[PDB]
Amino acid sequence: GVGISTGTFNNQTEFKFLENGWVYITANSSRLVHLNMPESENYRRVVVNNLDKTAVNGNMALDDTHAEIVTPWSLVDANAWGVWFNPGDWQLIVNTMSELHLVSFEQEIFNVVLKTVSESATQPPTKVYNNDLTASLMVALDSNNTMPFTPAAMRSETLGFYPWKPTIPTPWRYYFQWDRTLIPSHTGTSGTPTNIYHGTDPDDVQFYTIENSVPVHLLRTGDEFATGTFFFDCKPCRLTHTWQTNRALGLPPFLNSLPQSEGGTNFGYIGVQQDKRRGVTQMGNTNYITEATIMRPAEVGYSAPYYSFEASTQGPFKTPIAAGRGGAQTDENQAADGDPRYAFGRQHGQKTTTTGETPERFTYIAHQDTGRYPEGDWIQNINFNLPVTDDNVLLPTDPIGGKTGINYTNIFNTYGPLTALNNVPPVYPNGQIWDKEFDTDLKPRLHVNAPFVCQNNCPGQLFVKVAPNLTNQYDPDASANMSRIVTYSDFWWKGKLVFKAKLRASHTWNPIQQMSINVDNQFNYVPSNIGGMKIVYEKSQLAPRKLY
Amino acid sequence: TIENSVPVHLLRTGDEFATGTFFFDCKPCRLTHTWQTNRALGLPPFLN
Amino acid sequence: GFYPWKPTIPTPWRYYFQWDRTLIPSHTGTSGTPTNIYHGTDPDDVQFY
Amino acid sequence: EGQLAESGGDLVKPGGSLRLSCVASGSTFRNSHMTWVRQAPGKGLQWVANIDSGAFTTDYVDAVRGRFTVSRDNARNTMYLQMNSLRAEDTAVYYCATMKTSYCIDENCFSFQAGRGVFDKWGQGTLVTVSS
Repeated sequence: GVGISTGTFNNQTEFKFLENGWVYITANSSRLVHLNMPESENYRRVVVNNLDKTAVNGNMALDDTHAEIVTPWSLVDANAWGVWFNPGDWQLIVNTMSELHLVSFEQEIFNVVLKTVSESATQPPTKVYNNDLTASLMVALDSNNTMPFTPAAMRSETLGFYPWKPTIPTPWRYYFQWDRTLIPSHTGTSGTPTNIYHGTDPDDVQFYTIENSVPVHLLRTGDEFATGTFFFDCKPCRLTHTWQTNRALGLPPFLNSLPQSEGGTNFGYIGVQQDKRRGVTQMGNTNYITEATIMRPAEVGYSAPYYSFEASTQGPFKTPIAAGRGGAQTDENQAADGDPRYAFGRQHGQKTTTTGETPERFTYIAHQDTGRYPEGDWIQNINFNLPVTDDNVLLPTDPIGGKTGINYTNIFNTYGPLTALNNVPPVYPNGQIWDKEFDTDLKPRLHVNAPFVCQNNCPGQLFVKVAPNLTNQYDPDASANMSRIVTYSDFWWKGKLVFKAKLRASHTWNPIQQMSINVDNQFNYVPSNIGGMKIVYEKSQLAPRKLY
Repeated sequence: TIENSVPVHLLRTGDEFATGTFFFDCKPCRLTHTWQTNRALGLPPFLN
Repeated sequence: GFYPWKPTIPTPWRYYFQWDRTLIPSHTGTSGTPTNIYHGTDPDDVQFY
Repeated sequence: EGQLAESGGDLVKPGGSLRLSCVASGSTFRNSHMTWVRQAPGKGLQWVANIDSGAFTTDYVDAVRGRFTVSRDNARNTMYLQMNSLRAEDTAVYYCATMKTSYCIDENCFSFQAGRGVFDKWGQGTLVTVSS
């Protein structure tokens, strides 16, 4: 009815301990979602153009041109880590768990409130918020995944991370195909390169509408909604990082001269001269056996062009990389291609009392040492004469194509049948939890955005929209915008997300890295005197595991 | 050589040859194409 | 040993321990000293078995 | 629709300095290539300078090179022209205008391409003179 609630708030996290070291983690989230009525009931096809910015020669990387269908619906997206876990729960998970399985997800909407704003014509303006006991909220669940998948975490548009702060949904839109060509240039390039928006290819047009593709429930103030329980099939994630690179794989060389005194400079010596040694190498014409030349079972990580932009039907896009940079842990200023950089606002981690439009940003320096250090790379001739002469070695200090600032590493690629790499580690709080596998015939090995990728399917996107509340003067043959009573809605969204984890075992003598509250970061996990709150980022793969 | 690996059947004017039904184990083929490039994956940017 | 009639020995056991090492490559005739430094051990990867 | 509005033009002593302003109305200023042009009395239209939407690059004519400095403030939604080292030749009416960055191919404009050399909208203008 009207005065009877249709659900209960719940934001607790439960750890149910099972047999054989497994833990059933139940993350409950509950939010108060506020939704204004849409700008216009009509779907729009909007072409966004930034031809002004790109026209400046050498600025092609800043292309934003595209075409998108903008819809009257709003998306309720909970695909982010911060929605489910507070820093303490994440601390427990990372410090104690070794692997994380995604099990199930269900969500529901209850306690729907619809209100109308009546503004008086009094000389001093005033407005009063009445209820509307008959207005409806349209809720559509795309259980069949008939609509384009649009994860909001990539735009920091998921629900809030604070249970006590109301959150808003995101207006839904999806890309409409377009043809666009942009020939790159540089500062000082003469003339105007070909920079053109070509329209649309009819063979690719796709105009989706929620009304035609999904059943839409109408929820009055006394109604409820529940999506039911979906079950994932994603592969297990590891909360452990690998440190062994190719140089640390296998049996080290026996030391014939061990050190005899403590001290940093009292090194040990192998003894056998490098050309008189034993072992196996992939160098069929060289007698030298060294740690750099000795055969290894396979290659850890791979090299790829960094900051490479490739163009296609829709224009240029950065080539993604599956691993971070090398040595970034020693110097953050060297954090570069491959280390995801998250920007977010006051709903998703930034201090809630901050003023201004500037967002809060952080670069994630993954622990795993699967990355590369392109400055230490080099190529040398097949003859392998040592020391290598100038003409027989290509170095990162060598110009390629006549450019002083570009070297061979910028275009080098070593992905091969021997390559081995790890999945992207979870990013708290702003990291995405799951993502949809592509419908291509050959599917990518991993996604750079989510640790869980969806083999068959995973939960349909949930859409909400304030049903139109017409005035008596409605005339559908009028070309003007529909006349609607100012109406908004507030409804409680509750979700339950179920993981399964294994509790880690101490394999080694020494202790391992752990997350701990300390004097330097103490105040990031408590409110300020004026209620300000922030959710700083936390690393997720502290414990090390042996690669080989 | 065919003569050393396969049984060769001799068919006169009144004989016939049949292979017997063979069955395939291949993957399905899509009669549809994908238009989205890297520039058209995911949630577009909100237009203020 | 590969010979049944010859006695053999076992190999002394040793295993890699994490270390950080930077070595900028150079060529015969590269001016000065390329950076060649042993950086130590990152605490995040210590594993003493 | 919104329009531009110039201000700051006036007689000033030769060799001095001044600062012309061009207020912009409408949401397109942050997205538009801005330009300054000047017209001496009864003379031909003379380009002064241009600056892109993001202040990434600036261009001037040799006649004002090293003397004029164009700048913009999206927070103030305005453009400015610092006319330092004023010279007798600066006496003219100065306008701020918008350079058309996109030109549509089909007459109904289902396809667009970048270009330069056409000014879409013009401001009111301000008169500047250089004399004692």
